[PDB]
Amino acid sequence: MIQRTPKIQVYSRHPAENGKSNFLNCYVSGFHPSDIEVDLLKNGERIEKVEHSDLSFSKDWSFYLLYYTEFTPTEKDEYACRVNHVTLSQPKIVKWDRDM
Amino acid sequence: EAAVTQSPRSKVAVTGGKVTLSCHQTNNHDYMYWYRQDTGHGLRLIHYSYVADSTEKGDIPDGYKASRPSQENFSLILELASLSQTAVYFCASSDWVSYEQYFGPGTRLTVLEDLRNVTPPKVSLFEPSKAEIANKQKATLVCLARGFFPDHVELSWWVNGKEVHSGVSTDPQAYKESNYSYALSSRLRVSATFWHNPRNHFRCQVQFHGLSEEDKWPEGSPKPVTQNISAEAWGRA
Amino acid sequence: ALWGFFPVL
Amino acid sequence: GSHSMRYFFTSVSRPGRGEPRFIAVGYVDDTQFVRFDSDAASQRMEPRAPWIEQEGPEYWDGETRAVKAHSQTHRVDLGTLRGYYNQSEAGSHTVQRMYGCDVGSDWRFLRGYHQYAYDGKDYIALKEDLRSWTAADMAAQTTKHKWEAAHVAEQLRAYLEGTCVEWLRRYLENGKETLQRTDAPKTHMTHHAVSDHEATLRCWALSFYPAEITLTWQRDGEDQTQDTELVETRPAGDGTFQKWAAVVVPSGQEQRYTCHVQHEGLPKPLTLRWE
Amino acid sequence: MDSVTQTEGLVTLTEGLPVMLNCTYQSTYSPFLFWYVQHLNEAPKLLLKSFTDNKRPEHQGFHATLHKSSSSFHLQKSSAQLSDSALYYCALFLASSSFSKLVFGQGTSLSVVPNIQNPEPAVYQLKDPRSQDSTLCLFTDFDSQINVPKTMESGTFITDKTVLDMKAMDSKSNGAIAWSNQTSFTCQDIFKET
Repeated sequence: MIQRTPKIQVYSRHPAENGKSNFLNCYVSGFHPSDIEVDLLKNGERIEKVEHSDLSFSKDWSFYLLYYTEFTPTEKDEYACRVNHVTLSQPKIVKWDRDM
Repeated sequence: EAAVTQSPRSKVAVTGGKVTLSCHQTNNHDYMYWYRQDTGHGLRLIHYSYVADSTEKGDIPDGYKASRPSQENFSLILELASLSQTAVYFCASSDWVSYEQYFGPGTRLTVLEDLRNVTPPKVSLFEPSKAEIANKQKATLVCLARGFFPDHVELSWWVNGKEVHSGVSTDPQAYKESNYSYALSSRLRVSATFWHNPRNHFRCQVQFHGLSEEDKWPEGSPKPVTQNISAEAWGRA
Repeated sequence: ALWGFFPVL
Repeated sequence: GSHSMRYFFTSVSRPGRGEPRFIAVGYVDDTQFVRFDSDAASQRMEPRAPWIEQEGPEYWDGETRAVKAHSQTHRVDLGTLRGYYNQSEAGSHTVQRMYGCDVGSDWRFLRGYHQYAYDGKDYIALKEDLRSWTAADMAAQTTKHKWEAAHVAEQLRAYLEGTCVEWLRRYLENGKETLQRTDAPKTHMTHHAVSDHEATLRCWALSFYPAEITLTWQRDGEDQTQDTELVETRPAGDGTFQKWAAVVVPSGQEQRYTCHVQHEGLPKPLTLRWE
Repeated sequence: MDSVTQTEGLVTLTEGLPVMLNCTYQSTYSPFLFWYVQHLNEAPKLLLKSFTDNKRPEHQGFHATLHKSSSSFHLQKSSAQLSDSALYYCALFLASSSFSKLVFGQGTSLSVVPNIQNPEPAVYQLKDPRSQDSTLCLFTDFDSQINVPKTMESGTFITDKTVLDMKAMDSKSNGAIAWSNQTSFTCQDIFKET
């Protein structure tokens, strides 16, 4: 079997602006096999209403998924994405950065 | 070899009665089909199945319902039988290569408004002409089945207790002389020396397929069930 | 639209 | 200009459960329009684009019974492949399938695809001539002999050169406001000092369609790719896409570097420099 | 669309002559055609495929060449033999539907007749001993190129010609049988007019 480590990207749909509603995206790609756990976090706490895109793959047979939830960005609140895979020994956490 | 079986091979039903046609297949195929044939022409798809417990509609699904309980069996069910459903039903089977289909033996089904019209044949054996024997040195015995309704018959010749296929010509189609009665004939030709022998016993057997034991029938008339009717004649010097 | 023929491996 | 139709099939065997997982998705270019999940409640083909909803019940009932057969085929394929490679039933395995067609700027057939993958590795693929098969191993040869005897490639060509193309043309017309559009990327450059002697220059490209884009970094008019960080093109979630490229740059030498953005909806390739 | 058109009705051919059964079709995309043979009291079975090469496929013998330009797939054979007497179906395997299936035509009945070298046409009268005044007329040993008369009178019924073969040596003979409900009859006039 061939095992590939996931590539995690945490970002917003539109340029982040405080007080105005947006969508928080976590895009996992280039992973194999398809079995994966992805949770979106708000200050370390798991967000309930998180919807994911339907499973698809690239030309090199690498899988990709889009996890998203509607949120209102603000100064003091932190957002992150927690991803677990068979290649990963522990659930990896990547924090969202708007200033990147 | 891929073999498909059907049951029953012959069925007589009433208008507005439930009819079930079974199909067994032991070839490990996923795809099974139900076709119908009308007067020796056309083969139209009714229902089909690609997997167990799932059935798909074919070209002409109206008045028909189907069931696939397992991979081996695929049933065709008629809830309300109509006059237009009188046909010869074939069951097909194939794998993913769905263009090579293996068919079953077939099922003749006739639906009638009334049951009284069903009647057994009257088999009469006609003896050869002496003008034929003295000129061609051959004798032609002709069998004649008359006055039978549903044309679900099978004719067989019997010489000296054995079923013969030598010098036999049965009619491919049953000739319709009246609306509620069919006719069928066959020829048996043997040598002059064979016919003139008193030992030789000739017999024409007609296997008539009629009603089953589960069918209701009035007390007066005898029930026209599946029966064999024969006529016989012996050799004359 | 999907392909109407389904070949197995 | 050039468009495509794609169907992605994923079947994963689950030893811990009763039934294997099957997921099937349809794409026109970079927009998803149909889906099917074996663990979904409906057990039917589901619309994902607005423009596919204008199809009648004839289409949906036909596509439902087709994908169910696709699901049934790949369930058997899982068992057939485990027998080919002599593998136990305790282990999970993934079968990936992809087929589709490409059209040019004139909406005419260019390329056709039909390929499989087992556990990530290539298995069997239809060649560019649409008559030939590429078998990766000896187990793939058994499949190749099955399809050549049944003339599957000839049956496949009728779909790829005909049905795939003519339905793709139908989708492009029905979704003219969505699929035939072209969005130009909004571009800006961000700067971050990583150390007392180095700094990162990021070249952003936001809100563009289609996903196909080129981002290249140049130092003194020469393509630098040996020291470039490039991320996978990501969807925004509304139909548009996003991508960036970063380079490690010595402090004070930020203006010696340039980013170049190439896009179909962009009249001229843009040059970006830090100021 | 998606149709098959065959030669309508019965095709009568003498043994030794080449077989020709027509099949035209309507199709949306590049299709494939098949011939299905059904003998009397037997299951329909696949005869030949359209593959293989540019139009030409075929087994037993029987062969067919596919012409995509005019959409033709006619069944052919060099020399017909008595065993070819069967119903022939031309089928179109759907090139591109939601589900691929075979579309059968109306079917063409082939009836290959024997070449009688020494014909001896004769009419005989036969009796049923168990019943009174019941009679039958038999017409036998005639050429395969003459017409057997059909019924025009009520009560009198005539059957189509059939062939019997004895296990002696090629004693193949055509035969027609007729009977009437009337008392007054003549076997000398019933088999009149080819």
